[PDB]
Amino acid sequence: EAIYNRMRAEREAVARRHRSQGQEEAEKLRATADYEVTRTLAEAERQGRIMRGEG
Amino acid sequence: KPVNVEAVRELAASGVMLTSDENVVRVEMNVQYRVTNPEKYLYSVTSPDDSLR
Repeated sequence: EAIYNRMRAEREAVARRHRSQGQEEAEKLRATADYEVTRTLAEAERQGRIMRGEG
Repeated sequence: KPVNVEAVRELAASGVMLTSDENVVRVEMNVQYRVTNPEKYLYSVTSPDDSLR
């Protein structure tokens, strides 16, 4: 039983590593997407401010 | 005493085994053998098939 548990745990370690790598990559992609969204919104707001200033 | 020289005989050996790196594997094996010189097969070992298994 101890040997079976050891083998099962050492396989679950690899499974956990794969899942964690996937989740970390997903989080990085989400972060950069949010940064791009904020950049576009800020640029549009700046143009709007310039236009209101002209008015 | 007749001995079935020409026929091919089959044997199955299976068991849970321990590997080198402290691991456990379920392993099976098949072995196919013939019998020659039947005097040796008959007057050497009791139940030669079990001994071979």
